[PDB]
Amino acid sequence: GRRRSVQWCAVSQPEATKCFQWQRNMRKVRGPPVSCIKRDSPIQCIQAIAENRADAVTLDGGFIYEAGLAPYKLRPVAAEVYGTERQPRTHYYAVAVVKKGGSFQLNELQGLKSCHTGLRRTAGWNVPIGTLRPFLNWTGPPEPIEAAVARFFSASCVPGADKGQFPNLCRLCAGTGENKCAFSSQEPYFSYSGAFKCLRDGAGDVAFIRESTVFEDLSDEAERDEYELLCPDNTRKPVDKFKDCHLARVPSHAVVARSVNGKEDAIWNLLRQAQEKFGKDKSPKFQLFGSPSGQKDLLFKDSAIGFSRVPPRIDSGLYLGSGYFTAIQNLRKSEEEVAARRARVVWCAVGEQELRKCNQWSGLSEGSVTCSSASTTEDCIALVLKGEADAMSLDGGYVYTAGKCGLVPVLAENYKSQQSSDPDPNCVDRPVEGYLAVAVVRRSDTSLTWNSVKGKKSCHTAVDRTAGWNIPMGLLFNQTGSCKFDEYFSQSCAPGSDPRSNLCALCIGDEQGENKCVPNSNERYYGYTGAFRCLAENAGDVAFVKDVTVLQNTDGNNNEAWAKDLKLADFALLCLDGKRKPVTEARSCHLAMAPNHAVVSRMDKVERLKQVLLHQQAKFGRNGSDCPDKFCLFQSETKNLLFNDNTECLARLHGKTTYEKYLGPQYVAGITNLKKCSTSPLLEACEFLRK
Ligand SMILES: [Cl-]
Ligand SMILES: [Cl-]
Repeated sequence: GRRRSVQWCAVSQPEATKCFQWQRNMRKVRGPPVSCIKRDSPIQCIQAIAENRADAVTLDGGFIYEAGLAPYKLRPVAAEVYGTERQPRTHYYAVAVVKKGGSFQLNELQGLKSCHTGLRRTAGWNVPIGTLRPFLNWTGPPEPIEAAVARFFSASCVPGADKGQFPNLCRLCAGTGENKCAFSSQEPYFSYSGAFKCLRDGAGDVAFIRESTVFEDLSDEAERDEYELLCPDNTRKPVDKFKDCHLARVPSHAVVARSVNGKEDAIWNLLRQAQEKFGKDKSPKFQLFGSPSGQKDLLFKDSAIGFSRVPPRIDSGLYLGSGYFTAIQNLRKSEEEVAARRARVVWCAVGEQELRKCNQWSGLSEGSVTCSSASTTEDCIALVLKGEADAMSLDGGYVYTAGKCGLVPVLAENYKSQQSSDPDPNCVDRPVEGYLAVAVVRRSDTSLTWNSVKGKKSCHTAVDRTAGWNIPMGLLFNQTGSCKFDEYFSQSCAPGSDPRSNLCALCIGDEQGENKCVPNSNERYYGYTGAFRCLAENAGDVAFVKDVTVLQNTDGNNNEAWAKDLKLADFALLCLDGKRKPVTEARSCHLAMAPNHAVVSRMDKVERLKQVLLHQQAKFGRNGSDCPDKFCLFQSETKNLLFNDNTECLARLHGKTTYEKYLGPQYVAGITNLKKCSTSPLLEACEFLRK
């Protein structure tokens, strides 16, 4: 192959015909060319694109899933946009609606009565029943789900269900005579309005519908407070909290392409152009969105009004979201895979050394903890979003991002009250107090102060971390108002930065010079320890770390040759008033306070993760029965792997159960403004998915 044209795949003769029109008109107006191939089915178009016989095709959620699998590995590159300009819909939410009053939760549905939009529909069946799979007592695909579902609810309306085999599923349906349980408007409990009316009517205890149906069928904003949602965390909430309380986010159909040499640029150019010429109400000569009489949704849905470009970080799993993703997954898995995956905790390790420690923990954990790994923190967060991993300990900076992505904090790393402090048997309930971010210098140059730090050489733990980045660059940002972070300092090591930039100039990679500036421990200047090393080995002039870092690495507290001979007295802190103080005085000479690192997860895993963690820490923590004679969760000899080495225990949050509450408005205000200057791939991905 290797042409200039985008080759589109059609799944029908009618579609093929519209494609040829398209091609005709693009050549007419001198826009990017589009060519056409035809197949008999969506999966045939997915094969063709994988095999380079085509480039693009529009798919729904179910086919986006299949397309992401091997041996296809396609990804969404552009989404359909619905609604109107200034009211565009890029998705909706599968929510569970019950009446105001009850106290039963998502986990206590067994025996109740249910209203569904219809058999094998997304919101009404695929998502709810995939979510409830673990409770469902279902052998596996060998036997039909309907049988188990019928054995779970006492009665349901599920339009289209086989009233012969599964009469229970049809009991509450309102159709007359043989139209009872019909997959059609002749059954009043059909589709979104139907199943909701089925709830309103007292027929059912729960309706599995989409968020918009409530405000659309409900005329007054007082009718709606008689209804709430069931959340995956097993709470209830009002109907307008769907953004935070939903079974699934159902995304718009998307154009998919291959992840390797997808021609994504050509495809987007095409769609952008086509949309501007033949988009909605742009030309009587040809209509991108619109089908001839008798036809519907050829190539694109007739209700589309344009396209949104999918951020590059986003693959099929991320596009669909953990709720949707895992529900589809659950419907294909055995009861064994599903019970096992449910009970196990998948930690995400960042880099090879963390994975090694994790795998050690795993081995001792009595099956309750397993490992996955990625090469960056953001890559781990995406694994958790996809349900391929469950948990990890994050810097406050990453807690923010994880939070925008819909993750929640679970427990916090508790540090000792002061550097000088006795053991506290009630650590687990001792409220976190944060730690001090400091700027550390060598003592030699007495002329260096906070006021002369700009234009010098800097050592940072990593981009987007709190003490290493957000705090110092935030401070600098106030004073100068510039978003030119790569110009604050002449040269830096700031892992996670562009390897070309000045920001990576001082980083040294691993022993072979590989992995320069990668934000994991392969980079020897990474993290608290690495940033301090960058200063001690004289690469940088200032290190942005925490106050305990210098302690942990001087006066023989670190074994490594570079650190063994370092004395406390050879380092100073830069105070914001231009003074210099000894490191023992950080309390009165720090940049700012920083929030404790926290363990984050998905809502669905929170309770299980708590239980496993408190157990594991009872065994391997500082008061550990198996620590140190077997294994210590909170030790890595000045390496801070998985957790910070100065963690006393993992402690409860005392209601501070969202990232906003845990970090505080102040902190969140500050990062928010920071992010104006620039953002990360995952941050952009997650704002897209919540747009
Ligand atoms: Cl639906
Ligand atoms: Cl940091």
